Amino acid sequence: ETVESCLAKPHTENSFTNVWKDDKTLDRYANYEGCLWNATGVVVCTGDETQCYGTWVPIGLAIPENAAAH
Repeated sequence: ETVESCLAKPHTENSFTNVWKDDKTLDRYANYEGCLWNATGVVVCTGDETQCYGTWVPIGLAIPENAAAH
């Protein structure tokens, strides 16, 4: 994936369902097939928080945190 475009995205303003949370990445993240957003705190969650919306800053193609796996 083009991490440049995945980041050129609107930056968070969006959402995703079936969201997950990596203890490695250390944060909330939504696998947008090819893209990976990241939720912080204020994130509307429903269904045990499996689906949510709010700000999902873009950072990985589909799993890496914001530090870029450093």
